[PDB]
Amino acid sequence: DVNTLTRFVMEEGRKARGTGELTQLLNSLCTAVKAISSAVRKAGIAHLYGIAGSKLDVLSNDLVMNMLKSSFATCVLVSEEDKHAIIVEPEKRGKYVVCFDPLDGSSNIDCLVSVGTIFGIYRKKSTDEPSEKDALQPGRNLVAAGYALYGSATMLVLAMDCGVNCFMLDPAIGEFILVDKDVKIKKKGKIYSLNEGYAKDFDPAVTEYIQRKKFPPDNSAPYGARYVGSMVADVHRTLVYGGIFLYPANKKSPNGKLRLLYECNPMAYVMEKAGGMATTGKEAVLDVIPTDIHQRAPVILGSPDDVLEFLKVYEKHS
Amino acid sequence: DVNTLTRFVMEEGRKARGTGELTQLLNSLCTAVKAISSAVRKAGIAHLYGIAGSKLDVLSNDLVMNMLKSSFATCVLVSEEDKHAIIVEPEKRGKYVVCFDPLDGSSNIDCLVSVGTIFGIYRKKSTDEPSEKDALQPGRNLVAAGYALYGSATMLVLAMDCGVNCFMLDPAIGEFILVDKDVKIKKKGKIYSLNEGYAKDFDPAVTEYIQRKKFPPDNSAPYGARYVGSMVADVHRTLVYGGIFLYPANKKSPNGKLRLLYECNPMAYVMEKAGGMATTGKEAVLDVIPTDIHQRAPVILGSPDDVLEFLKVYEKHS
Amino acid sequence: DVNTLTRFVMEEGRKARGTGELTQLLNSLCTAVKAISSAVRKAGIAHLYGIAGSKLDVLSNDLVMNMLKSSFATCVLVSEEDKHAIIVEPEKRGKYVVCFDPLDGSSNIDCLVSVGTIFGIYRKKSTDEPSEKDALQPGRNLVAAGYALYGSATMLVLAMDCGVNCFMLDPAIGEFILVDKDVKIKKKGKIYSLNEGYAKDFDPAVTEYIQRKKFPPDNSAPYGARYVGSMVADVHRTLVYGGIFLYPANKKSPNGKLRLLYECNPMAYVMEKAGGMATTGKEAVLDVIPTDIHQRAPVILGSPDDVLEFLKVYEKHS
Amino acid sequence: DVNTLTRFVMEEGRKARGTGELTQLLNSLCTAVKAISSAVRKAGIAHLYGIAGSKLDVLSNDLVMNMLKSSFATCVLVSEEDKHAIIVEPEKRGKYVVCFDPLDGSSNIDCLVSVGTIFGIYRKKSTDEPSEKDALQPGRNLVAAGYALYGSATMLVLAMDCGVNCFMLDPAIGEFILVDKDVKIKKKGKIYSLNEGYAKDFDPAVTEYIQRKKFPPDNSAPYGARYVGSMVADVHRTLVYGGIFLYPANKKSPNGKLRLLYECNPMAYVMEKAGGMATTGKEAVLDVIPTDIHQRAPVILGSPDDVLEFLKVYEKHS
Ligand SMILES: COc1cc(-c2cccc(N)c2)c2oc(NS(=O)(=O)c3cc(Cl)ccc3Cl)nc2c1
Ligand SMILES: COc1cc(-c2cccc(N)c2)c2oc(NS(=O)(=O)c3cc(Cl)ccc3Cl)nc2c1
Ligand SMILES: COc1cc(-c2cccc(N)c2)c2oc(NS(=O)(=O)c3cc(Cl)ccc3Cl)nc2c1
Ligand SMILES: COc1cc(-c2cccc(N)c2)c2oc(NS(=O)(=O)c3cc(Cl)ccc3Cl)nc2c1
Repeated sequence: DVNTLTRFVMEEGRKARGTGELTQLLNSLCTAVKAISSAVRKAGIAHLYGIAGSKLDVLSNDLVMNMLKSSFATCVLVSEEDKHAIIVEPEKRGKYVVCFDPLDGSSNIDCLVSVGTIFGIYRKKSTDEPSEKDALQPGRNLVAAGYALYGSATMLVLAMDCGVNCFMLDPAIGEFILVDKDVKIKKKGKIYSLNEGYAKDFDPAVTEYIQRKKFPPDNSAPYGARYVGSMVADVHRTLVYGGIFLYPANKKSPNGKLRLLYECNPMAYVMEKAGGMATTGKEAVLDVIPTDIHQRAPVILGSPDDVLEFLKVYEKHS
Repeated sequence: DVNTLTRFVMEEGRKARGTGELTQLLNSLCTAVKAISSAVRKAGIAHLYGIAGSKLDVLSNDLVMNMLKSSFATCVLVSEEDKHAIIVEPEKRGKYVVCFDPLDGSSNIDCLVSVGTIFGIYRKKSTDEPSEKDALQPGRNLVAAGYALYGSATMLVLAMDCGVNCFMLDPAIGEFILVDKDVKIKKKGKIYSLNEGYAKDFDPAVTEYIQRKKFPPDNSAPYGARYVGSMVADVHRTLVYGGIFLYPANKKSPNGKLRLLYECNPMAYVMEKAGGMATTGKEAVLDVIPTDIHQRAPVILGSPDDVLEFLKVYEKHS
Repeated sequence: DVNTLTRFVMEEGRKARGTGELTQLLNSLCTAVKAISSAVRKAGIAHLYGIAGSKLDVLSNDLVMNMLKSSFATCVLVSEEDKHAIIVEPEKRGKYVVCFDPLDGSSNIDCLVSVGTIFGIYRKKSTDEPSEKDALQPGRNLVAAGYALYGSATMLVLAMDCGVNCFMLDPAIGEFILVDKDVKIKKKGKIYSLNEGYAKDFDPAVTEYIQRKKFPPDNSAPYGARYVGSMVADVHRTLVYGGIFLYPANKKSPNGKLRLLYECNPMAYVMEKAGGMATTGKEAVLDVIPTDIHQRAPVILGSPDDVLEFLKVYEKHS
Repeated sequence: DVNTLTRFVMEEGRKARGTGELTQLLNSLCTAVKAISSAVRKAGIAHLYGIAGSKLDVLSNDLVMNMLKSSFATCVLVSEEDKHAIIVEPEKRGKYVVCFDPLDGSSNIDCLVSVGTIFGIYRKKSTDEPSEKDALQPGRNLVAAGYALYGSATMLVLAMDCGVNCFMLDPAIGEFILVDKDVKIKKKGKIYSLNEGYAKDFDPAVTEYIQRKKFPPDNSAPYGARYVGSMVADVHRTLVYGGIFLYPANKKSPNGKLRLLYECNPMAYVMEKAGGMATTGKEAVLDVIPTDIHQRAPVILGSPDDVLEFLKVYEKHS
C-alpha cells in the first residue's frame, strides 16, 4: 500500500504524540519545495519572455524563508542567503530551528545541471531569547533533516531519526509518494567523486586515495571520476550506487570551500542513518562545534569502506 | 518579440518555400519530446504505486518512433534500441532518415542524473528502395540535428544551415521558446570532461593533455573537472560555458564508446555550427564514414581552442 | 497572510487537541481529489490515442475509496458507486464513517461539464462490528462534509463546525490555497435553478413558485433560470451569489432523485453552515432519519429569504 | 493512428498549397488558447495570494492579441474588449483579419462555471488600408472559425472547410489531441437551452415552443431543460447531445443580445458546418449584413429538427 510524504509525517507524528509544530514544519517544508520545482524547470517562462506584452537564487529563499516564518513552528532560521541570522517574530514563533541552503548548484544551472534544497531542523535548547547562537550546534543534535534534489526528476529525500525515506514527486497532482522505504547505503562503492581540477592544491593524502583507485593495488578495477558540480546532485547519487564524495583542504583554506551549517551536516546526517560514515578528517562532521553560522568545513562521505579505506590513507601522511 | 519553436521552424519554412517535410519532422518530433519530458519527472508515478490499487529507456523509444513513423517525411529511421534498420512503411514514406539516441545516459536515471535525447536528420540520396544504407550517411550531409536535455529543466537544441538556438520548455503550456539567438561557444574554455577512471588504459596523446590542465606549463590557474556521466548533459555545459569533452579510445576497442550516427555525429554538428570542432583525433567527426548503424568512435569537441591544444598534444605522440 | 488546505486542517487539528484521525482522514481525501482532477482534465489522454503506442465514474470512486481505507481512520464507506456498504478491514479501521459521491456529473461529462465530489463524514456512535447501520445517519450528526469542484479551475470547499472555507488548487505545485474565508451567503438572491422541462409533474407549489418568479407579484427584477444540472456546479454557484436550488417531488417519487446520505446530507450541512437553508418541502433535510443508505429526497436550498419564501407556499398548498 | 491539432493542420496545409499565414495564424492562436488554459485553472494562484512574500479578462485578451499580430498572419483585429478596432502595425502585417471573443463567461466566472473562447477568421476584403470596414463581413464570408471550451477539460472545436474537429488538452505534455474525428449534430435533440426568466419579455412565438415541449403536443418524451448562460458552455454541450439554443429578443430589444462577429457568426459557421441549423428567426445568422462591431442578434441554433420546429411556429405569430 501507498504512502504520500505529507502523510507519513502525520502517522509518525501521531506515533510520537508531540506538539505538532514539527508536522506543520515538514508539510510547510514540503510545499515549499514543490513550489521551487515549478520555478526550477522555468515555470511560465512564457510570460517573462513576451507571451503577453511587457533572479532564481532568490525565490527559492523568498519562499522557504516564508514557508517557515509563516509555518509557525520556528524561532531562528539560518541560510547561505543572509550574512546575518533571521529571528522569527513574537507571534510566528516555535520551538524548532532551521539551517539550510536554498539552492546548491546555483549559477551552474544556466547549463541546467541539477540543483536541490538542503536543510537542517535542529531543536532550540534554552529559555534564553532565541538567537543566531541557537543554530551554533553540532551535527548530531540534529532532530531531523534531509534534502530535495530537482534533477532529471524531482526527488526529495527525507532524513529523520527513524532513518531516511525516498519520496519521489508525481508533479501531475501535486504530491510526493514514498518510493524507497527506509534506506541504507551499499558497502563499497566503485565510483569516487571529487573535482580533480585542483589536484595541485591537494595534500599528498588525497593524492593517493585517488591513485589507489586509478591504479588500485589488488589489481582490481578503477572507480569512476564522475562528479557533476552541485553537491546536492552528487551526494545523493552516491547514496544510490554507493561511492564517495571528497571535498577537502588546500590553498584556499584548511576548511575547504563547503559550508558546515547547511551543506554538510545535513547530508552527513543522511549517510549516517543509511549506515554511512562522514569523517571530516580528524573526526566526524556530525560532532564538530560551530563558531559562525557560515562556518566552513571539509567533508568526505560515502560508504563505510570508501572512507575507512580513505581515513586509512589520510593518516599515513600524518 | 516572443517566439515558440513551432513558429521558428515555421518561419524558416516560408523563406525556403518547400514541401513541408522538414517542418513536420521538427514539429512531429518536438512533440514526442515534451512527452518523454513528462515521462521523466515521473509524470504520474502515484498511479503505479498504490494510490488506486494495482520503463523509460523504452517508453521513450516509442514516442519518437510512432511520432516519426507518422510524420511522413521519414523513409528509414535508426535507433539506439532497434538493432537493424527500422524501415518505414510505404504509406508513411518521407525524404529524411532520422538517426536518434532516444534517452541518453538512461541506465543512470535511478539516480536522477539528467539525460537527453539525441537526433540527426539527414536525407536520402539514391533512388533504390530504403534500407540501412539510406541512413549510412556521414554527419556532414546532415541537414538537421540537435537534442533535448532532460535536466533541472528542459532545453532542446536545433542545429541546421543557419545556426544554433535553444528553446525552453515552459512546463505550464507545453511549448518551447527560443531563449538565445544563434548561440556560439567560447574560443578557449576552462573545463575538461571524460571518465578519468580509465586513466590506466588511456593512450598518451591524452595522458599529456590531462597533466596539461591540472598542471599547466605556464603557472596559470588550472581548469576544472566535471563529468555528469550521461553525455547530453555533459556536452551541453561544454556548450553554454565552453570547454572540452573527451571520450577517447583505450583498451575497450579504439572504437571507444559514444555512438556515431546518433550520439557523436549530431553533437559534433551542433558544436561545429556554434563555432567549434568535434574531432575523432585522427580527423574531424563530420567526415568519418558509416559502415554499420552501430559503429562507435571516440570524440573530443567544444571550445575550438582546447580542441586545438588537444588536437596538438596528439601528434606529439604520433 | 497565506494558507493551504492541508495546513489549515493541521491548525484546527492542533487547536482542538484531538486524537489525530480526522486530520489524517481529510488528508487522504484531499490527495485523492488532487489525483482525480488530472483525470477529469484528461491527463494521460493522448497516451490513449497511442501517441506512444496504444471508465471514470469508477477510477475516481476507486480513488476516494482505496485512499480512504488507507487513511487509517475508517470502518464503513458508502458511495453512489458501490451497492452495499463497504466494510473496512480489521487492521486499518478507524472511528469515522464517511459517505460520498465519487463524482456527481459523471454522465453528461461528454459535454465536458463541471463536476465534483461530495462527502459526508459521520462519526460512528453505537458499538459492534461496523456495518451500514452506522452509515445510516442523518445529516446533523455530522462533523464534516462538503465538496471539491471541477470547473474553470479547481476548488475544494470545506465546511465543518467552524465554517466554510474555499481552497483553490494551483496546477503548478498541487495544493489547495484558501481563496475565501468563513464563506457565508446572501440573505436573498436573484437566481433560481431546476430541471425546467419536468413541469409536467410539478406539484402546485413548484409550478407556482416558478410563476412567482418568472412574473413577480410585486414588480421585482425577475430571477435568472441558470440550470446546469449536475449537483456540484449548480449548488456551489448558489453559495457565491445566492438564489435557490430545487429537485422536487411528483410522480418520480415523493422523494427527489438525489440520494440522501451523500448528495443532500453534505450539501445541506453546507448551505446551513453558510447562513442558508435546506428542506424536503415538508421537513428540513439534514433532520431526516435515513433508512436504506440509497434512499433519496426532494431537496430545496439556497439563500434563506428565497427558501422560506418557497417553503411558505409549500403550506399555502397544505 | 494518432493526431495533434498542429499536425492536423500542418497536414491540411500541404494539400492546400496556399501562403501559410492561416497555419501560422491558427497555430499562434492554438498556443494562445493553451496559454490561457493554464491561466484559467489559476496557474499561479499560489503566488498572487501570498506564498512568496506579497483582472483575468484583459489577460486572456492581452494574450491572443500579442500572438495573433505576432503570427504575422493578421492585420485588422476586432475584439469584444477594445472600443473600436486594433490595426496591426505596418511591419507585423498579414491578410487574414480575425474576430474573436477573448473569453466568454467573464461575468459568471466567480462561481467558476465553464468559460471558453470562440473565434472567426475572414480573409481581408479591401486593397484599402486595414480598418474595421474591412472586418465588417457576413458570417458566411468566414474563412475559418471555431472555439475552445475550458470545461471538465480544455477542449477545442475548430470550424473550417473540411468540417469541425475536436481537441482535448493533455496539460502534462501540452498539445491538442484529435478526439472526435469530424462531427455532426443529431437530427433530433431533447434538450432546449436558454434563460427562461426573460419569459416576461418573450414574444408569443418563442414562448409557445417552450410550451409544446414543457408539455408535448404529442405526449412523447418531455424535453429536458439545461442552460449554463455561458455562450460556449452550451452551444457545445448542444453539439454533443442534440438540442436547441435560444436567446432571442426580449426587454433588451428586438435585435438580439449576443455580438455578431464573434459571439454568433463563428458559432454559426460551426453549427452549420458540423451539420445543423442556424437562424435569427429573421434569416440565416451568418448571412446577416454587418453595420458595426458589437452588433447583437436573435439566435436560435442546434439540431435541425428542433431548430426547424421553431420555424413553422415562427411564421405563425406572423
Ligand atoms: C494527526 O497527526 C498528528 C497527531 C499528533 C498527536 C499528538 C498527541 C496526541 C494526539 N491525539 C495526536 C502529532 O504529534 C506530532 N508531533 S511532531 O513533533 O510533529 C512529530 C512529527 C513526526 Cl513526522 C515525527 C515525530 C514527531 Cl514527535 N505530530 C502529530 C501529527
Ligand atoms: C507542413 O507545413 C505546411 C506546408 C505548406 C505548403 C504549401 C505549399 C507547398 C508545400 N510544399 C507546403 C503550407 O501551406 C499553408 N497555407 S495556409 O494559407 O496557411 C493554409 C492553412 C490551412 Cl490550416 C488551410 C489551408 C491553407 Cl491554404 N500552410 C502550410 C503548412
Ligand atoms: C506554414 O508555413 C510554411 C509554408 C511553406 C510554403 C512552401 C511553399 C510555398 C508556399 N506558399 C508556402 C513551407 O514549406 C516548408 N518546407 S519544410 O520542408 O518544412 C522546411 C522547413 C524549414 Cl525549418 C526550413 C526549410 C524547409 Cl524547405 N515549411 C513551410 C511552412
Ligand atoms: C499537526 O499535528 C497535529 C497535532 C495534534 C495534537 C493534538 C493534541 C495535542 C498535541 N500536542 C497535538 C492534532 O490533533 C488533531 N485532531 S483531529 O482529530 O485530527 C481534528 C482535525 C480537524 Cl481539521 C478539526 C478537529 C479535530 Cl479534533 N489533529 C492533530 C494534528
